[PDB]
Amino acid sequence: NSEEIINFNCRKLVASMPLFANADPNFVTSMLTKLRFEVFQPGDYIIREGTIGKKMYFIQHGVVSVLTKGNKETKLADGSYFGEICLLTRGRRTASVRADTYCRLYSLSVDNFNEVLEEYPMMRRAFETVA
Repeated sequence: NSEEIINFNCRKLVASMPLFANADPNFVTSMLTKLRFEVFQPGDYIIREGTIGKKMYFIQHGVVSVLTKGNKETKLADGSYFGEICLLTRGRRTASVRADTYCRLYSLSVDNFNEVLEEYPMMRRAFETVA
């Protein structure tokens, strides 16, 4: 996995997720400082089906294609994100995603959230509910 530095004004990108929007600015900031910048090229896979899911990607730019087991394929572009199912399923994800064009993503992980969202008991109580 890549761990490059991130661009400015990524707060809104992270807060694009309803959960992270409900999360306090203090936690979002922490996510940003732990935010991993990953670059991907056409044909590259980001998440594969049957692998342990525990991360989410926000799309800075480019086009990706998400395919879910037994479900209609959906494509995403600049300003979108994926990994909702990845986080939802704590075990092996039943979906995959690959890049259709040159793209760049912002990566957050549950391991990071164990430092962010489990930073305060007040958010630990909620995190226990979060899948």
